[PDB]
Amino acid sequence: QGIEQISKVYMHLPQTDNKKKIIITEDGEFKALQEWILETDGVSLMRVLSEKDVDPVRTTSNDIVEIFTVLGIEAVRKALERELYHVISFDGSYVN
Amino acid sequence: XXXXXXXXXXXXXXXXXXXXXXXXXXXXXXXXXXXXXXPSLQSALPFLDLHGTPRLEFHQSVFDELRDKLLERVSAIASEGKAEERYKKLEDLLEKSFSLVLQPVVMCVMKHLPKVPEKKLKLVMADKELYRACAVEVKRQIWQDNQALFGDEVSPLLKQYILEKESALFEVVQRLTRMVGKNVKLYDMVLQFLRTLFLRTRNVHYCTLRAELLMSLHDLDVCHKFTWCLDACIRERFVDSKRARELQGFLDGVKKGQEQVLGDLSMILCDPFAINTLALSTVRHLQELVGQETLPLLLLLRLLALGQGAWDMIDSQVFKEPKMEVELITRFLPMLMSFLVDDYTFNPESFTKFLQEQRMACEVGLYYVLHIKNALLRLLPGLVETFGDLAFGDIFLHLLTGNLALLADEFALEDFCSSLFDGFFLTASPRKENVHRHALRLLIHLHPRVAPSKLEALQKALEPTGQSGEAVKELYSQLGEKL
Amino acid sequence: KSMESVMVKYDATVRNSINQVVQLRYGEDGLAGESVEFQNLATLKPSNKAFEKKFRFDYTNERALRRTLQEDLVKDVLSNAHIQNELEREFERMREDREVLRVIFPTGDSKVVLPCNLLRMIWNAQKIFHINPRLPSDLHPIKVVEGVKELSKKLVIVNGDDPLSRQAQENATLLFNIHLRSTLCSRRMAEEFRLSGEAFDWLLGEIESKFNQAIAHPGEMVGALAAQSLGEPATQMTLNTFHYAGVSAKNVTLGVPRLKELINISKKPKTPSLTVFLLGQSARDAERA
Amino acid sequence: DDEEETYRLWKIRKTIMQLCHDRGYLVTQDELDQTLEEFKAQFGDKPSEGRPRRTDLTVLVAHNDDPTDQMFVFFPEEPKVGIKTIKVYCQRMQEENITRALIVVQQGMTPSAKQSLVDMAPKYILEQFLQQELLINITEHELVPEHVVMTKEEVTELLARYKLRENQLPRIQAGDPVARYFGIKRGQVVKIIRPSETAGRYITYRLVQ
Amino acid sequence: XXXXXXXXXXXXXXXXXXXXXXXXXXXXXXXXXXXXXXXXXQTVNLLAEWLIQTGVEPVQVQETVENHLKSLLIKHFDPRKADSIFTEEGETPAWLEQMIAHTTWRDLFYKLAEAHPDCLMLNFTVKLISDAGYQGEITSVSTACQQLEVFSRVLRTSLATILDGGEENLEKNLPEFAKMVCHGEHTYLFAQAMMSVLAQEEQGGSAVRRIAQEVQRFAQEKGHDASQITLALGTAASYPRACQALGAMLSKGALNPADITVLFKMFTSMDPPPVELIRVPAFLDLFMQSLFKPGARINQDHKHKYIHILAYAASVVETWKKNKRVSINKDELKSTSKAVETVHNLCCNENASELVAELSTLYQCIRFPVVAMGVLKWVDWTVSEPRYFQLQTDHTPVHLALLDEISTCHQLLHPQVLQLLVKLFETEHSQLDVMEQLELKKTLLDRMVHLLSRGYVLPVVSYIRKCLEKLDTDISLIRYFVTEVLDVIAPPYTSDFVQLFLPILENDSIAGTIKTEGEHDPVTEFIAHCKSNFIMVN
Amino acid sequence: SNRPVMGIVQDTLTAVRKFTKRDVFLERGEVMNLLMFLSTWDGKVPQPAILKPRPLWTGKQIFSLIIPGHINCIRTHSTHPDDEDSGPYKHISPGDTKVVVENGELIMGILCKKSLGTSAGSLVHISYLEMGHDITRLFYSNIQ
Repeated sequence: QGIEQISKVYMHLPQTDNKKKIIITEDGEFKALQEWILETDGVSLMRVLSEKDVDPVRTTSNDIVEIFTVLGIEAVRKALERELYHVISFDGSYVN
Repeated sequence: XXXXXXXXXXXXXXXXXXXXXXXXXXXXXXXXXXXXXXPSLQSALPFLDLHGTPRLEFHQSVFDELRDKLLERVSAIASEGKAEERYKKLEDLLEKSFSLVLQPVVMCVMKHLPKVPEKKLKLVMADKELYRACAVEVKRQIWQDNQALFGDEVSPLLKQYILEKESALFEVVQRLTRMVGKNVKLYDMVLQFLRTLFLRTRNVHYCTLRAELLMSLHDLDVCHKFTWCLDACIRERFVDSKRARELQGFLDGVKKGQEQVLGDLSMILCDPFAINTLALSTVRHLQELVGQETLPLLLLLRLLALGQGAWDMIDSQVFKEPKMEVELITRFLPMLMSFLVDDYTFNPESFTKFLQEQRMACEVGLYYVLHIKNALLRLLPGLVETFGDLAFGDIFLHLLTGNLALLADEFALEDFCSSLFDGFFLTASPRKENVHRHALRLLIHLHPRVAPSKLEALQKALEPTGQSGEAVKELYSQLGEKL
Repeated sequence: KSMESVMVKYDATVRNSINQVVQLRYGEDGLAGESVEFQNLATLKPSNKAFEKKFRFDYTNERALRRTLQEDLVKDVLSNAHIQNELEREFERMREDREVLRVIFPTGDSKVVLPCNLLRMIWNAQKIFHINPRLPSDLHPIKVVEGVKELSKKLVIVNGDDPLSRQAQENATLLFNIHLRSTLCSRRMAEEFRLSGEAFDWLLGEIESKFNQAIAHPGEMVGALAAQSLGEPATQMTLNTFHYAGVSAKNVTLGVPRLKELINISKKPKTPSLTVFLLGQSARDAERA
Repeated sequence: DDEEETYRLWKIRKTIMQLCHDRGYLVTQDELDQTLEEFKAQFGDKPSEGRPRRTDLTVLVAHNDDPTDQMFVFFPEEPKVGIKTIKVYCQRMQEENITRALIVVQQGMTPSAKQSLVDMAPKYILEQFLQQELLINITEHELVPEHVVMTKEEVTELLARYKLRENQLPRIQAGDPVARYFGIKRGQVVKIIRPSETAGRYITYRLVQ
Repeated sequence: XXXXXXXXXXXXXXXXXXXXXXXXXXXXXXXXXXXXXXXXXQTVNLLAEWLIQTGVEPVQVQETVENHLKSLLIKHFDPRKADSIFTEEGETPAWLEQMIAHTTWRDLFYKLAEAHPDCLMLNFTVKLISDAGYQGEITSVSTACQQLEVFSRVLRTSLATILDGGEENLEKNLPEFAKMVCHGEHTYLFAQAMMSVLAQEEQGGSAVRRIAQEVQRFAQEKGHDASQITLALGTAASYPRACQALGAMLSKGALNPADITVLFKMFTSMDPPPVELIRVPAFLDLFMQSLFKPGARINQDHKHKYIHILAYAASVVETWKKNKRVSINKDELKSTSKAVETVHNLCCNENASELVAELSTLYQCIRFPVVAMGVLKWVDWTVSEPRYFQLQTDHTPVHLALLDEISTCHQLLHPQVLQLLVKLFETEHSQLDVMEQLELKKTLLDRMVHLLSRGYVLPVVSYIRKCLEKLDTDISLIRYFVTEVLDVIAPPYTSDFVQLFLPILENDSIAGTIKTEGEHDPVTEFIAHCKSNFIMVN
Repeated sequence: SNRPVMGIVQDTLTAVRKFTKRDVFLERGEVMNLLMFLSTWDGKVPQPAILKPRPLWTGKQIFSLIIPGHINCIRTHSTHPDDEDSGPYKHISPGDTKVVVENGELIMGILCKKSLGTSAGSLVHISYLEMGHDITRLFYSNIQ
């Protein structure tokens, strides 16, 4: 079963709204739907993205070179931005 | 005003309520009634409104003039043009044209009104239609102005052509507004009448805007489609050669065309965009064949197609122009002489003089090779002999193209020779040619040893230039020069 | 040492030592990082009906106009319908800005850094000009609309008139003009702020001044500034300060080594991972998950 | 499996339709997003030696203007494509007058055929794509912003407004998967619209190197 | 002699009086004589229905939209400056005809708008709604109930609605009933007096007493000090000082030990008060608060007095033979006292291995209803502490096994039991593992299945449908609920259970119910029985 | 991080938190001792918050003499109850835990590190932006 280059995958419901699916209701008010997300321990995009019942849009990654093979250079600029803001603002600090 | 069924009764009541007593209760009872609304609200309107206006209910009818009109779209989009709903819409439109002197009937005709047997007759009975002619343009405006209204609207094409002439000396949405109500038969009749009238009167500028209007048929509006599929490569690529070679092969194997090949050659023929495109493609192909060193064969067929294009409008029921396979080498020998002078000067004037005095497509080709210093300075006496040889109209546009190429070059002696060529031919020049000369002289005066003499020559071309536009542009150039 | 030469040139662009453009305007807006504050976009995150209740400036009500405006301005608004058309057009622009913000910010938060603190400037104008907001105000809302439009013309990141420069000026002050429409609209100035005419002229002058002070200075050594701005929190961060999770915890190793793995592009990271979002019903079912 | 194969062929068909539409071609609207069941009806629900086999669904599309050029898309039967397989496609192309084409390889190309694809690049252009590249339209991903190819006139306008050269723009690889998606060649500036949390919108530019 | 009319003939009344006696300068008269500058649009608006006959909808919605626009105009151009004047002037043919025909929402919104003026119009429309057969049904307004003839009849029809409703309608109608009768406290006095006179009868007055108790509970929620009204209605005021003590204590909302010694000196004598003074449920709720909170220690000396007061409240019987008692008994309140004492000791000792140890004695205790209600409140106040679920035995089902015991041995506590379970099920438990949260939800659904087994089924399945449809929980939890319910039930099937259990099963996860059952067939049997019951499924 | 870096260090910060409490009152001599150290004082002793029985100044008045220009900020003290702004007393704080500086004068509230520290939007950051930068140098020196 599954793909290669991957160890045990952990699934969970998120708490912070960065991973919670933020939808816009018909009266225009935002809403945080708490839906199941997976989180692997290896890396292989363009093969997990190919799987059925997987959101091919919001499925990000942790490794940058693998995104640069898959999603290009400007998606790597966005991913490096998000990962760098993550490692900076984990301990509550702020950098502009 | 207008008198409907209830309106005639209203007029009769206004006549019979003018005298004879008839107290207000009986008069108001015999006058009219509102069968929809309740009597309770009509009696509470004095208790609540203090004699208000009920026109907000008519405002709701104006909402019905959209809303049931959308229901008319709900009649139109569900059953795919329902005939019974269309007949009900026609009966309501007849009642609204009889009752209203006609915005709800205007929207009910603009929704969908094809196949109305007394529709065009009912519109011609209300044949003033000044503002209605722009609002009834969904279906009713088609085929009613084909007699004289299309001829009245034709003049704005010439107005936009004059606007483009004045803008080049320094539309898209309107043709779409014409093509909003536009079918195959009306478009064919307008195209045929405008092509006959233009090829009789001028055959100069109307072909370019006709090709631009045919290029504005991209929104799936349905020979002519093959003409659009041909002119897509003319519009898209500016220096298209291999696609142009495929188009020349496609238009060379034509059948016995009953004016369709002549119409295609008319549409290809007179467009400054398309003429410049064909000239640049032919000159790029000539330069590629000079790089191959294999002069005659694909540039010859392109030049022959361009010459057949340029000679279309002189007569009707014609095929093309001759090739002159011996004359082509004599026409392109000065290209080889210019290449030999460039090869000598990067490491003959008499041949170009004799080849420039014996003279259509090859003339414009040699004028479009003028963009690409000893070789040009030697061929320039051949250019003086050419400008003394033919002296045509559009040669000043070729001089403007050479001036754009020289402004890309940035050279002093070439600019002085170009100013000498622009100065020595003020005898039979138009207002546009002198205006372009003054606009190029506004870019003149890089050197201060001849610029005061040209500042005096601006006044020396004011009195001899009896056209007020040329002297007004010279005064404006002097005003812009002092800033 | 990777970025000791990345600076702001005199066309306000960000070029390295060899004149290669890194950014066309500094920080994608042209604003230096000192003169900006955390502000709240009021257009983002109400409902539709709360948005229409709070921003539309309903003109048909008599008594609300009587309470908020002076009677000459009330009959000026109620008489003319051109002014009513312009107020409806600015509410059209605020619905357009709401849709633009909801595309920009899919997460429902609005704490965004922007140069001029507009709510504090409105409150400074109130305290300088001695408003007494119980009384009906005396600024015409068409003066509010036209002053905001002239002000959005005056705030220039990108010079020029050709439409590439027009689009660059539009994009550089997109978010700030959205916030400037949202804070300085007709309804909030009539109802919850109540500035006067001279207070509003002072306000527009102050917004224009404090925006022109926040432009990134040509010559600023942006590269060394950003490298120090990232490396100075590097010493305060710690891999071992965070407690940890006894349950699976996915070895996230945030801190100095993750910053290292981002800084030198490591093809062998210590912990690669994914975040596999499930598509449909499988996102709301533990069994399909 | 056979249902998995018709799902995979339908997703490759969908992604090629979106690729042709984003590249600027004539893609019919129902073809641009058809249902899997519509694909199974039109082609036959058995890729395992049956009716929706390869070479049946070679998609020919023309351009939205200048309708001469076409890139009629190829689907080889074999997993590992080679030169003696692509010369049949070269024969089908030289039978025509059109120079662009896309092949959708299943496994990797033999590298001699990779060199062979470059060995006719001025004559007629061939791009190749693996199956895993075309099971996801990567332009729909949220990390991928809006890439738009710019015309040469807009490039001249860009360089003349900012007074900079093509050497000075920030650049992009030619083997970039979004660049491979749009099929851009070397020296062809790509404007990129992305939302910024500090200005709203930011348009950057990537010349291709 | 004007002859200047387009469609002003409909305004032929006030024109005519301005026509014969015009005089002076009749410029305005002539201008208003031709101020109807449009055509015959009062008839062409009737022709809009004829155009709608060609439209999509030739129905009664067009006249409804016209009447709605007329109502919006009459509310927009409402004559609020001369509202009471126009009310008090004519009122005879206009309001009577309007309340005859268009009494749907017009005068109701008019009395919702201002309601201080137009007393002639308010009185005429109120009397016409009194002339309406079913009631008071138009005047459904929390501030238009300030007229006595209106409010009495509205109270009557709402009581008829609730008393024909039942226990299911007890949750739905009671705020819509209680927002009226707690709006004014004088209306509360009127309503509670009617509750008293109706609950004088033992032939169905218990539901009236129940509705009175929920209205009193809503009055305590919203902010009344309504216990003094409650004691003033009661017979308890016939014995003054006990009722005065209850008045001060229920005005403080807390237990004073000295106050219960004052009560206890009056009880357990040879002259007890009539037992309906102590049966008031807010008083027993304050007993549960002061006695069975996990904190809130009681100082060991008047403790037995507390337990004896609760035992006398929930124990003794009487025989009111013409407003006198002749045979009461006290022979089970010693067992009740022993049970509540053992339970308060088990809630005082706060030692959880001991809670597991004496669980057989605690199962002996919850045979009693007051014990079970008290343990239910204690487990509510224990389990709903945040960060409780950190002792984990089988994801801590011990207190939930006490929920199963309370649900087993009684039936009236089942709404409170379900309320506790759906309060815990909606509560997101932070700092737990997500699988651990999911198994906690599985345990709560096991408890809901146990409530479903003991008869109380329809609110449980109604909540499961409510949380599948509205504001959805995890689908796997509903699948587990369906799996555990269908592993225990068997035909015959009552039609309400089929009607309520069908859409959760057939819509939204058919497939997950059957994986490996085999020996007893899955949902297929319920589908077959559902086809065999109904009339096809419909 | 578009915030100040200076802030108010430890002993000045505890002494200014104890200073700006509600129950701090100052005798006339102690006021005249404190106002001797303001560099930016225009020589006008303010009107006392308590005139009778004894002329008795509140520490927030001296702190309003510190706060320069006319700056306006609303901050929350570190022990502000989160359920205070829900119910009543959201403008009359019973714990004095809602900092309002208004028209350059400290209306109310106790100044913890969330008011004077290096957090963004603090009193010193707004004193930097609204007033000058020499004025903030004076503000730091006067506080210390």
